[PDB]
Amino acid sequence: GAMGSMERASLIQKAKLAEQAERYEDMAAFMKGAVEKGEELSCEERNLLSVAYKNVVGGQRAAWRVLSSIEQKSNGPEVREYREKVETELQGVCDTVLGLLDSHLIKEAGDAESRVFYLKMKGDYYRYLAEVATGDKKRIIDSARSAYQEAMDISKKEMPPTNPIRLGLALNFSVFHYEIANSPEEAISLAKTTFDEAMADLHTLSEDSYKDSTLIMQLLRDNLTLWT
Amino acid sequence: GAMGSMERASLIQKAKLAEQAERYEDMAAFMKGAVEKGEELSCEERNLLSVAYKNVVGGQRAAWRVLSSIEQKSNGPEVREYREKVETELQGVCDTVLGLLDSHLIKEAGDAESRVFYLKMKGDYYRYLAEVATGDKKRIIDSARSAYQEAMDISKKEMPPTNPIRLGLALNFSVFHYEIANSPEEAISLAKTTFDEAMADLHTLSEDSYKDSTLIMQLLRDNLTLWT
Amino acid sequence: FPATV
Amino acid sequence: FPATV
Ligand SMILES: N=C(N)c1cc(-c2ccccc2)c(CNC(=O)c2ccc3cc[nH]c3c2)s1
Ligand SMILES: N=C(N)c1cc(-c2ccccc2)c(CNC(=O)c2ccc3cc[nH]c3c2)s1
Ligand SMILES: N=C(N)c1cc(-c2ccccc2)c(CNC(=O)c2ccc3cc[nH]c3c2)s1
Ligand SMILES: N=C(N)c1cc(-c2ccccc2)c(CNC(=O)c2ccc3cc[nH]c3c2)s1
Ligand SMILES: [Cl-]
Ligand SMILES: [Cl-]
Ligand SMILES: [Mg+2]
Ligand SMILES: [Mg+2]
Ligand SMILES: [Mg+2]
Ligand SMILES: [Mg+2]
Ligand SMILES: [Mg+2]
Ligand SMILES: [Mg+2]
Repeated sequence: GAMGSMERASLIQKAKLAEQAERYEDMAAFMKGAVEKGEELSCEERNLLSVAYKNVVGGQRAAWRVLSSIEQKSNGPEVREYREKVETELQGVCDTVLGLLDSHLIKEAGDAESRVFYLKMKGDYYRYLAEVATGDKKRIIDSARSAYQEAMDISKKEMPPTNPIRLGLALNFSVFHYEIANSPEEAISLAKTTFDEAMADLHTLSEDSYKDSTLIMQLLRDNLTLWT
Repeated sequence: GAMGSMERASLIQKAKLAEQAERYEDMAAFMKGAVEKGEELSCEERNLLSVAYKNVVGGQRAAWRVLSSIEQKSNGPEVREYREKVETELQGVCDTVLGLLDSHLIKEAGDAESRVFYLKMKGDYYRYLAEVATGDKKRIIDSARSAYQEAMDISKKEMPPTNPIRLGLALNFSVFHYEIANSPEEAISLAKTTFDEAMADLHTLSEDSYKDSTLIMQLLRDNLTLWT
Repeated sequence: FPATV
Repeated sequence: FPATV
């Protein structure tokens, strides 16, 4: 760990600065270092970890999609080689995040809020691996589904339907169903049920909670509009 | 050179793919490898080199500005340390580009078109170093000015006033005067003279040349509007 | 592409 | 910031 010599608090502070500078690779390295200190992460710290790696892998996914499309049309070795290079780097980032979750964020997350957060992340990074997998692929897909479903089960027992982690989990699991599992009806049913159950609970929310929940509800609606 | 084993043509092709994927760090590494093959660069290849490093260093500059502003307001060691980290990486990229120009793009550029292109780049990367330098700074600034001015002298002898390399050189040298040399009147005078001389030569241009030249002329006008 | 968070 | 190319 190249971050092993830096104080945990300094790593968190620098992750926040990297975010403001849109330096997401740095942000992810700082947050990896913070995780490797071995202590549990607070809610803010989990959000910092998630934002950093989401942005890094999101850039890799966007690039992979551009290159894959070019490769498909072309069907020399260069396009394949370069797509493979990006793919391998993306898989490396996913393996790194899954490694952090397995060593040892998930096992040490006692609270439902933390366990759901990390199981959602596990589903997300298996989903990103599944996007680029080509057969191996089945095991990755089933692994994503199992992580998402365990998170769903916990979230339903322990969180209200407006909780933003529960909502984002359902949003992402719905996308998994649509784009990975080739189960669009499951995707649509989950987004709709999630939206309707949250709508019925908005009356319980303060102004701040209402803003969080309705933001994600709009994303659910956006996806349903795309899919129907 | 980690790119030493890849064919020159494959490096160029992959630089073009990286550009389409907005993978500018990769693009710059591919173009560095191409330069290190030791052959002169064509116009398209010079443009690929320039675009790649402009984007890489542009991102670093934007981040450095965010961090410097935070550092200034705060006036622990973390903000300074992280600004210093970004600064050192930016200086490393500038040193890499200046190294390519000195070994041996400039000395082997016989044509005016190529020599002007590389001298402009030399001015640009000394300008980026000057943005972060703090005293050393004087030598960097004078070095940028000398490179820009030599490029200007050649461009005036050998290129028409609508030539897009000549126009972009003047645009950037004008910015150098305004933001680095604290010589706003020189900056404004150069942008205006450059714009007016190009305007008077537009009548000689084909439709394609007219599009190139007027694009940069609009940037000259944009800067003049900012400065007056 | 669809929204995820 | 001003335009450069
Ligand atoms: N630095 C950051 N990026 C965050 C810090 C905290 C935080 C800070 C202090 C205490 C607890 C958590 C975050 C959680 N908050 C959010 O508002 C949020 C809002 C909107 C969206 C849309 C997609 N995802 C979202 C997350 S994000
Ligand atoms: N129980 C709750 N409803 C929350 C408790 C805390 C909290 C916990 C400890 C300290 C401070 C705050 C929350 C902070 N917000 C988030 O994490 C968050 C995450 C994602 C999104 C997307 C849209 N909005 C979002 C908000 S939400
Ligand atoms: N791959 C690329 N990025 C380029 C390939 C070539 C090229 C391709 C074939 C032969 C010669 C040169 C380039 C030069 N052309 C441009 O049009 C250009 C246009 C507009 C702007 C605005 C700021 N800079 C600009 C450059 S850019
Ligand atoms: N003599 C000329 N006027 C040109 C000859 C060639 C050329 C030379 C060899 C092969 C193919 C083309 C040109 C290709 N365009 C550029 O390099 C260029 C660069 C920057 C900008 C910014 C806006 N437009 C731009 C165009 S311009
Ligand atoms: Cl490659
Ligand atoms: Cl640092
Ligand atoms: Mg300590
Ligand atoms: Mg592969
Ligand atoms: Mg615990
Ligand atoms: Mg060869
Ligand atoms: Mg320094
Ligand atoms: Mg020569």
